[PDB]
Amino acid sequence: TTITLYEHDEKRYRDIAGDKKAIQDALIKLNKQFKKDFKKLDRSEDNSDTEDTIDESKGVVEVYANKIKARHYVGFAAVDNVFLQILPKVFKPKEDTWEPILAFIRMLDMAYGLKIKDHDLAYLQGRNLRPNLYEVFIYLFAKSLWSEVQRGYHREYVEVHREEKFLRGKLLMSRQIRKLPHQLNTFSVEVHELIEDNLLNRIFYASVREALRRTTWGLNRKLLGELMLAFDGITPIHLRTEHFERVHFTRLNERFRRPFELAKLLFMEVSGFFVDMNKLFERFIERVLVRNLPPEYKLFYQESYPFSSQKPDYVVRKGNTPVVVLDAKYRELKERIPSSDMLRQLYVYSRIWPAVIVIPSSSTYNQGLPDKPLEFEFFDERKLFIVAYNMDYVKTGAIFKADKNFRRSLNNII
Amino acid sequence: NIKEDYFRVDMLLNKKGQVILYGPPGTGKTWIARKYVVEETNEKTPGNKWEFITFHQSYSYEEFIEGFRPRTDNEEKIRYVVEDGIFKKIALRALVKGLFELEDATIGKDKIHRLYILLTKKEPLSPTEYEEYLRLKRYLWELVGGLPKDKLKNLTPKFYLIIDEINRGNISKIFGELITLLEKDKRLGGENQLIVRLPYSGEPFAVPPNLYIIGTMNTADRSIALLDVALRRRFAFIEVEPRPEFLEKENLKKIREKKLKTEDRKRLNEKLNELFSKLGNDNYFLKTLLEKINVRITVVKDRDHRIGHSYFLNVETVEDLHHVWYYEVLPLLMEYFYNDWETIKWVLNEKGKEHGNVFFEKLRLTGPNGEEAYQLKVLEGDAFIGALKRII
Amino acid sequence: KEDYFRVDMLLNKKGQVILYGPPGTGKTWIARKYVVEETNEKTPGNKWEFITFHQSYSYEEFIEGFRPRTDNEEKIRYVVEDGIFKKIALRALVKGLFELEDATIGKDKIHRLYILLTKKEPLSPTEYEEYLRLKRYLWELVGGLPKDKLKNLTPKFYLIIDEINRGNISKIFGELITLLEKDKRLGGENQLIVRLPYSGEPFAVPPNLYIIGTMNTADRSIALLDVALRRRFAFIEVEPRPEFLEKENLKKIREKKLKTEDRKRLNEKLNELFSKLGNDNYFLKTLLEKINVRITVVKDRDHRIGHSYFLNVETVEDLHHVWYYEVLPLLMEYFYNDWETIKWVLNEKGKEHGNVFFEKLRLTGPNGEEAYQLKVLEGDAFIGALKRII
Amino acid sequence: NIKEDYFRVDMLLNKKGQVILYGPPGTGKTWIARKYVVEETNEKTPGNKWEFITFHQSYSYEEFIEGFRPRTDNEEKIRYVVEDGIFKKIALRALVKGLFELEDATIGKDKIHRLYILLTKKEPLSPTEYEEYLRLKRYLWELVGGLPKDKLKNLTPKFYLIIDEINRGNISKIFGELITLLEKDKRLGGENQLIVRLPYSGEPFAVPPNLYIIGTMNTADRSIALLDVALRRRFAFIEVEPRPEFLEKENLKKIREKKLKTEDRKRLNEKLNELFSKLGNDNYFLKTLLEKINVRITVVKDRDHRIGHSYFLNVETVEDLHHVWYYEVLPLLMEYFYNDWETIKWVLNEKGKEHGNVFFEKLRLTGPNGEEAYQLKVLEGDAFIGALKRII
Ligand SMILES: Nc1nc2c(ncn2[C@@H]2O[C@H](COP(=O)(O)OP(=O)(O)OP(O)(O)=S)[C@@H](O)[C@H]2O)c(=O)[nH]1
Ligand SMILES: Nc1nc2c(ncn2[C@@H]2O[C@H](COP(=O)(O)OP(=O)(O)O)[C@@H](O)[C@H]2O)c(=O)[nH]1
Ligand SMILES: Nc1nc2c(ncn2[C@@H]2O[C@H](COP(=O)(O)OP(=O)(O)O)[C@@H](O)[C@H]2O)c(=O)[nH]1
Ligand SMILES: [Mg+2]
Ligand SMILES: [Mg+2]
Ligand SMILES: [Mg+2]
Repeated sequence: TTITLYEHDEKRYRDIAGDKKAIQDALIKLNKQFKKDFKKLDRSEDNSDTEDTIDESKGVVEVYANKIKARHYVGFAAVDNVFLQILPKVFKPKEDTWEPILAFIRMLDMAYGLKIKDHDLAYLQGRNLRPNLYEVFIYLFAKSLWSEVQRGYHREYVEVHREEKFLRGKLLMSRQIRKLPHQLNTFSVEVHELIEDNLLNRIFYASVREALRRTTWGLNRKLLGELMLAFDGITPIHLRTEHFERVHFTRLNERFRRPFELAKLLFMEVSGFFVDMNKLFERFIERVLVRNLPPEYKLFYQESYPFSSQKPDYVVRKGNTPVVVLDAKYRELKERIPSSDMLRQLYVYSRIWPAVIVIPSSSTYNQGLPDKPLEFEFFDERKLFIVAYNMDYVKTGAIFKADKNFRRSLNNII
Repeated sequence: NIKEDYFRVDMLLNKKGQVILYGPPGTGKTWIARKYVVEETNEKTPGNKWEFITFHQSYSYEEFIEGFRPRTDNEEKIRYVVEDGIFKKIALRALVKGLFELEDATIGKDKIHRLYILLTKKEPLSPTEYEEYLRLKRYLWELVGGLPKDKLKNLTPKFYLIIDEINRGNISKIFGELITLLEKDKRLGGENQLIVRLPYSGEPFAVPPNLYIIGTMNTADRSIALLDVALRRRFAFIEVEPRPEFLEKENLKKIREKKLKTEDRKRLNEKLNELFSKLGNDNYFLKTLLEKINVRITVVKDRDHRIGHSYFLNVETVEDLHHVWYYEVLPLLMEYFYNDWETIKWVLNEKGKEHGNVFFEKLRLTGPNGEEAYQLKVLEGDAFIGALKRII
Repeated sequence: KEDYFRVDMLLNKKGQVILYGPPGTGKTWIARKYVVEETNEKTPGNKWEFITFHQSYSYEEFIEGFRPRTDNEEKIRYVVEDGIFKKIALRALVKGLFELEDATIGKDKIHRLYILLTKKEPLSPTEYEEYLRLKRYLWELVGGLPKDKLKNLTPKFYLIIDEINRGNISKIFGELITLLEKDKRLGGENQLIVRLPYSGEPFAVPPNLYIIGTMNTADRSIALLDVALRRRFAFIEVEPRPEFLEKENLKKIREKKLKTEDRKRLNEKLNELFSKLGNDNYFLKTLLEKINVRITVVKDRDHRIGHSYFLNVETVEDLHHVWYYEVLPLLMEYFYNDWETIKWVLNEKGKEHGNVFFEKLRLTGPNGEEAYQLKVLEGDAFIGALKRII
Repeated sequence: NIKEDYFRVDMLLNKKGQVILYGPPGTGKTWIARKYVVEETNEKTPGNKWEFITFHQSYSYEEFIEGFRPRTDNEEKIRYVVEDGIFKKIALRALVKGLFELEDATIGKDKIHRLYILLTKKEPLSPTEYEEYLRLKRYLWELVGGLPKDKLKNLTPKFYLIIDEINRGNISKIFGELITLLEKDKRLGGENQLIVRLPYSGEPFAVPPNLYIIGTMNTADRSIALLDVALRRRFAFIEVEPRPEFLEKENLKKIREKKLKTEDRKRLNEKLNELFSKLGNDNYFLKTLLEKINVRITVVKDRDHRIGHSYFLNVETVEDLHHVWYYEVLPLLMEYFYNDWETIKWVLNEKGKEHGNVFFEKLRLTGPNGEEAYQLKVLEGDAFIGALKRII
């Protein structure tokens, strides 16, 4: 069964496909698996409460008696033929669930640091496939591999001190001089032969073999079927985490960086990955600000310690003199005013940095939308200047029209 | 319609110089290449005018052109004389056999005929005549460089070389000196005559315009990720399609009677009439079965993974069709789809069927995470024919 | 018994077979018994030859290679000595030319070759140069004989190859792997008198020599072979039959090896065995069936538990040793870093810290792992843990 | 011929010392390396003035400049001697031929002539004269140590080493010592005369300024491409783009009658007039056909996988264009886009077409999970030109 969630959204167990007992068995393994692998991913003002909440089967999904509720952890996971995918709530609409997939991967393209191509994703737009995050990241792995295997096969050179019936390469002399004449019929050479089954090819044969076994499309089954035939002579391996560390990216296999990072993102039971929606917006806004703020340079994660260090998500300073704090919040900001938890942190970030502070918030049809300019000016009775900026999201499309509107509102703010 | 396939090879082999009969296995690519050379140069065996040679994964350049090899010398201790491979024993042979018919006033025809004897010698070279072989080979490449390009295009004996399974070996490593030479222009006598200096023996070497290197590439193994520049431009690729037109009643009768004898063709007529009467009196059954199963292969997987037509070409009864479907089609079908079951039953259009007359029946015990494993099921008699009559 | 009616059919329409199957099934024993029942040679040697493969096996020991040799306590003299495959292919040729009416022109010299080819350790070069002279006469003779005389050679020779998947089959056959197709052999339609690289004498597989492989496919599947092995050969799956482990079937199998007075002791011990198991004659049949049908749905079909391990049980203590040192080591080997699926193969999932073959360790780990540990049971408690596998 | 690709090789090879003609397959890279050296040295065969070798993956460092190679003497069969490769036999040949017209070798001009005989000797060196060869070699590197740099700047011959497919071998390993000699001011006579010490023989070695190295690498493959940044400085890369301008009506008559200067110029011209008259009297058809494929390959594939102008150069008739399409470049296009059918339909500009006069017909049978694949169609006649007029 395929189940899909948006951030802070619920599904009924009666309407859902499959079995009632089957889905709740899949989740308790996933929330437990998120507990052991929680510390690998960074957060930003998450209020995670690592001791109590995550180990109570509330790590990724809150499984309840009457419904199934998603926390603010975005991504996907495939467990026990119950494929779960959690999209952001910002891309929620009012092919009907194919626009938020390419919106989320493009927000996973710019924020998280991936180097995927837009024409890789635009190939899938309109082919009426079943929307699934695991079916597209296997495709993004398989297409970027088959576009990097079609040119060259990555045959890397190792040297072997082999006793050959012929003579290839440099003849070892200290091993041939001390050769008895009863065994003179084989040369003892040290040939730098190119092997096809290197460590990077043992991984990509194993990463395809664990992908074709767990794929469900008709496009990925054809593409991984051609990749497995190209890797036919390679002896297979069992994938571990030691194999993904033992290879290093030099200049002669640098073009295999794009399929390998996606092969490390999906393989290392469980499959997939999860990230916090607060930090992914904190990373995504950081791409927008430094591009859109020419007058003043901006650094993310600068920290100033009170008295326990409370650090802004981003601060922009021209040289050192202007202190314009920019704290990225994923909150909906209901009733056109910041909440108690938000404005209390905005007060501290301005005071310990005469410092204006701007809060960027999400804006679409689903999320709360303010007017086009800088919506809310606030003073906290200390000559402060709190500006509520809102970035519109044309990221569901491929054109960046809202970046010009975000620059025009920031130019009036700067 | 096989003389056009002996003309499709023949029109490309005088224009590009060498071909590759690429196609799915069980088609006749080895048989078309072998029965074209035997029909052209009337020599039923290898050796003199053509040499059959297959490739493998551990085949190296030193076995093909030349390499240092230990060789015994008159039942005594070994020496380390450099041995010419299987190509250089026929590339030099195609030169010195063509240089008989050339009437020039500089040919050492007594010396060239002595070199031709030492090249066709089936025994290995003894050191009393190996130095006579290397000295006469030195006279050959002093003579070839002195002949003009006008007298090195019309060499009469067409030498051949059936490279079987050319994609199985590493093609760019075997053809070391033969991905700069195997063009029609880079041969001897052409406009771009190149005599390439070899690394091991140190003597210059150039392919003559007689040698045509026919290749028979299986493409269900070590697929189309080829060299794509060197081993793809030189070879004029001929697709040998798996033709189900040879699987009718008359076409199976015509194939198995021409190679047959007097008493064999009457028994092959009685056997094939018994076979197709058990199938439903369908004279076009095995054609329609192979054509239907080939369309399902080219839709799901690649178009060059189709089941060929050399398998069903040697059937005479239902029991022989059973032993070619369960040992040369269904193990071959489970090889292409990498032990998949939900798409291997759509090829037989048995996607929504289980436990009946199906070639892959579902086991009635699912796994822990809801997975299911199918199992091959042997059939017999009219149950198997009813399992074949719903593939169409 | 019934597999010998399948190998005998497939060895005529293909020419070679590979008996693949899970380890401890009968793959070596079916290949050995079929050849002995066909050629009535209880020992290897004359009409058949047994050979294993390994990772560092060579072309020099299979077909033809160089080997040193002393000449009356002198310096090392290198001589070309034929391997296993060429000594059984030339033997299948010179034995087949006895019953040919056209090969009677050299019947004395061909018979001299067959006596020389079945004897061991040719000690002097005076018969070796006689041997190389007779072999050149043999290939000069069969090169000028018609295809009708060389299609039906009477005495069939066999080559039982053990562990066909282990050897580097693209190296140890070399460029001779295209001599195994039935239309590519000697006396076929497209025959090939191909030349060997070392000694230069020609070589061709006669149509007597059938290649009965044997493939332990617990490590390497049939799709993971070399590409010139899944099409030249023809695969017979020797499935693990649990029907050889009944009360009457285990008695009939053990009745062939022992004597008459040993049989009554064998009858009394098997009556003592199955009475302790709960008076179930169908017990060891349904034990492997309830294991293998749970093995083949969580792993491949080629990872099952065979039936040669349970063919020597006489008491419960012997079955205690077989289940703990010969079968459960295989299940821990096939399921590494995975304790849940092996707990479902035994269908003991959710039951820990009792009469369980893998008890749960109390400790959890740094991040939290299950990390079970096997438990050696004994006595009636072991049968109480084996009864609930059924 | 002398306009661009000749005058920019000769200017750049005289300035840098080494030229690599990198470019996609089907372009005149081997040809412009062969034509430039033969038109310079006036020797249409290898040997004395120039040597044409080619690299591969079985090529050794020990067989290039220096290595231990076991020779076969008479009474001692296994004798391990150090044998100079092909580069040390062309670098020493370029040195001792250039040192015939010097004025500081006045004691050993007979010794330099005797050393030049031993290097031009194609016979294998007997061990009675190999020590005479080694005594003259260590006399040579004593003589250039006493030679001034003003007299080693101008050596009047011009020796060449056309290595072909340089990028195939392990170029960091083959050029062992040559990764620090191959520069214009690091040869003999340059501003930094470097005489390095070879490992095996222990004799010093330095590339003369007489030598030039014209590599022709291929850049369609990527796993063998030359990314050694310390080696790309030594060479001087010349991109030979595949020019479709050699496929016009006037250009095919000027390229094919320059080489074939026989009396068949009236035969080629009336055949090339008949070929373009069947193409709609379009004198720029094959120029437009190769241009509208190479641009459409550049945008989706890499820019170095383009179709060259050596496929369509040897066309004569529509029947010959049909042979070079369906057997050379259409299996090439199915290799670039291997079961990527929406791309290969678009490269031939048949994206919306799925029936009729088209190369790839759509199958009328879709798959289980919504996949769909196409099928070739062997066209002929004016319908084939109607399928080529849609590309341009
Ligand atoms: N006259 C003439 N012929 C050309 C020209 N360019 C290419 N050719 C022809 O192309 C043919 C082969 O081109 P070639 O240079 O050998 O390709 P290549 O460099 O070897 O291709 P690769 O496989 O190594 S990558 C030759 O027959 C030559 O006549 C040209 O500019 N003028
Ligand atoms: N008579 C006849 N036999 C054919 C034809 N095509 C194939 N065969 C048969 O196919 C068999 C050879 O198959 P082969 O070429 O080895 O298949 P492949 O090399 O794996 O592609 C021979 O036994 C032939 O009898 C044909 O056109 N005519
Ligand atoms: N009597 C008898 N013994 C069998 C049978 N099947 C297997 N065996 C035994 O199984 C053993 C052979 O196992 P083997 O095939 O070599 O296992 P492998 O290692 O996978 O090849 C022999 O010692 C036989 O005693 C059978 O049907 N009857
Ligand atoms: Mg073949
Ligand atoms: Mg065995
Ligand atoms: Mg070239």
